[PDB]
Amino acid sequence: FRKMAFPSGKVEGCMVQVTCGTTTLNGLWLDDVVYCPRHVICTSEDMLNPNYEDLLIRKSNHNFLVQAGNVQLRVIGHSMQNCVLKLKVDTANPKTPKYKFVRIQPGQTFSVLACYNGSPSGVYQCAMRPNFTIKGSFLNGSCGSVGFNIDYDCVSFCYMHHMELPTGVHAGTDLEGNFYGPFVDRQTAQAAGTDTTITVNVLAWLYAAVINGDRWFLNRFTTTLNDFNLVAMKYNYEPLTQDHVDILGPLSAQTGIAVLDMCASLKELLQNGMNGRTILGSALLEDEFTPFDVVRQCS
Amino acid sequence: SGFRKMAFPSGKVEGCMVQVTCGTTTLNGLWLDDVVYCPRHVICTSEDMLNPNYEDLLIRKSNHNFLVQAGNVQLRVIGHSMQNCVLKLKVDTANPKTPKYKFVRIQPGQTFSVLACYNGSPSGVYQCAMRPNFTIKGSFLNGSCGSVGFNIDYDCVSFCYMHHMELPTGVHAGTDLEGNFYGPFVDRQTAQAAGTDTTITVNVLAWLYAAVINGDRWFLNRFTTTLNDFNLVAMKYNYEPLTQDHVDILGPLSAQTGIAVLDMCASLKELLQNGMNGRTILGSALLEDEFTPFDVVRQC
Repeated sequence: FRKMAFPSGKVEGCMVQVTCGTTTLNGLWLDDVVYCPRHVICTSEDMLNPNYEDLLIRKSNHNFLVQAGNVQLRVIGHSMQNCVLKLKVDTANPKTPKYKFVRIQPGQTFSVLACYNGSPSGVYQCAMRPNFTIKGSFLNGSCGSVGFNIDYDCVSFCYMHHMELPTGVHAGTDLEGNFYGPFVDRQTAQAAGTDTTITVNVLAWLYAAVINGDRWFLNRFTTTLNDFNLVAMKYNYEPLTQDHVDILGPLSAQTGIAVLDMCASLKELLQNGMNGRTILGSALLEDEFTPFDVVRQCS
Repeated sequence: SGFRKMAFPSGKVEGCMVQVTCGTTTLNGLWLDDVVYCPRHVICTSEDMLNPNYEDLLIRKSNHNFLVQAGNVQLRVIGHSMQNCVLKLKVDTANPKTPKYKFVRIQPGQTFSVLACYNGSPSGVYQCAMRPNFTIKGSFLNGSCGSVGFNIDYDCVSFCYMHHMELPTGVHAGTDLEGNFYGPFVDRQTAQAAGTDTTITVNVLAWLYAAVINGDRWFLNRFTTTLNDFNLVAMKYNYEPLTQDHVDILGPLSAQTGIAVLDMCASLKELLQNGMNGRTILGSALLEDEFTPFDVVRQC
C-alpha cells in the first residue's frame, strides 16, 4: 500500500514558461489561453503593497515571453480573473486534453506536477490540509505548478501554486483565481492556522489495513458519534459528521466492520498509543488517503 | 522544512505501455522501436507455473498466438525470441512515441520510479528503492506484471526494472530489461524466501546531511567513532554495514557541512539508542532510507 500519484502525461504537455521582466514562473497552456499567477507582473520591490489593477494597465502584450519548449508563443491579449493572469496566445495547444476546472474541499487529495521554468521535474500525491495549505516540495521557480485529479478520460485541474509560507507549507488558488484559505498574494507575514488531522481519512486507512490482513487494533467495543468527537476534538482531530459515516459505507461492507465500531479502535489508538506496534508498517496514523483512494487502490 | 519523495514525470513511459495476451493470460508489455518486452510467464497457465518448461512451451507457440494491443490499434507479431526471463515480440510497426532510452542494471539502495499499469493502461506512479534483499515494497495488484521502473536523466529514460512475481510476504520481485532476475528468485510458483530486509545506512546518512543543511541540528553530538565500531553497533539494529566506498560518496556532503562522515555515524548511533523522543527530522518522524546521496548532492 503506497501513496500513488496519477500519471502526469496529459498535464506535462500543457506546461509553459512565462517571463515578464525579470520574473520567470510556470504557466498552464489550455486551448489559446495561458494561466499563471498574477504576481508575475510584480518586481520583488512591488510585492509590498502591489496595485495589480494599476500595474496591469501599464503593461502591454510585448512584455510577456511565453515559451513552450523551443517554440515562442505570441501574446495577443491579457486579462485577470481574481488572482490569475489569462494570456491569450496566437496558437492553440494541440495537446489540450479533455479538462475541467473544479474547486476541492479540505481533506481531498490530488496529484501535483512540480515544474521549474516550464519543465516538469516531479510528481507526488498530497491532500489539502484543513488549514488550507499543502505539505509540498516547492523551491524557487515552481510558482504556477498545478494540482490535478484524473477522471477516466478527463483531467480536473483544482490547484495552482502561488506562495510559500515561512513554515514549509505552500498556498495557492483554484484555476479561477480563488484562494484556498485566508492568504493574499503579497510579501508579508501570513500565518497558517492550527492544522488538524483528517479523521475520516484515518478511518479509511484503517479499513485498508484490515483488507491487507493487519487486524490487531480491532476490539469488541463501540462508541457514539458524540463520544468519539469528544476524544477527537481533544487530540486535534476534525469532528466526524454523518456524511463521513455514509462515505465509509462501501469499506464497511467489504470488511464487515461498522464505522462506530472502528471509531472505538481509533479512540483507543489515540489515548493508549500503539503499544509498540505497526499498522501497515507505520507507527503513525496516515490521513492523506481518502475513502475513494482506498477503493481505487484496493477494490 | 519539507522533503517529499518525488517521482519522475511518467509521460514518456505512458506512450510505451501495451497489452499482451496469450491464450487466457494478459499482462503489460513495453513497446520500444519494433520490439515488445514482457515477462515470459505470459505463455504459462496457472497449472504450468509450478514446474514450467519454458523451452517446451515456447516451441509450440506461433506468431498469431500473441495478441498485442496499444489502445485500440492491434499490433502484428512477426517473430519472437526469449532473452533469459523476458519475451521479445517483434512487431510490424515501430513505436513513434519511442523516447531516447537506455537499459541499466541497478544495485540495492538505488531509487527509481514505477509506473503501475493494468491491461496496458497506466493507473499510478510512485517512487521506491531497491531493498538490500533485492525486493521492492510497492502496491501491485493482480495484472500489474510487466510494469517497469525507470529514472529520467535530461531526456533519456533509463529502464531498470520489470515486475514479474509477488512473494507470499507481500513484496515483489522482477528482472532487468535483459531478463536477469534481481536476487536469487525464479519465475516458478515455488516457496521462495526473501532475505532479511535491512535499513540502507548510506541513505539515512545522506538524509541526515540534508537535515543540517536545511536547519535541523538537534541530533548532533560531540563524539566520533571508527568504521568498525559503528558497524558492530549498526548490525544490532539491522542496519546495512558501511564500506569505504560509502564514506567517499558522502564526501561532498561533509564538505558543504563541517561534520565528518565518522562524526555523523556517531550521531546516528545515538539516535538508534534513544529514538526520536517526539521530535522530527525534516518533517519526518522516522529515519528515511530511500533518498540516495546522488539526489541529495544535487537537490540540496
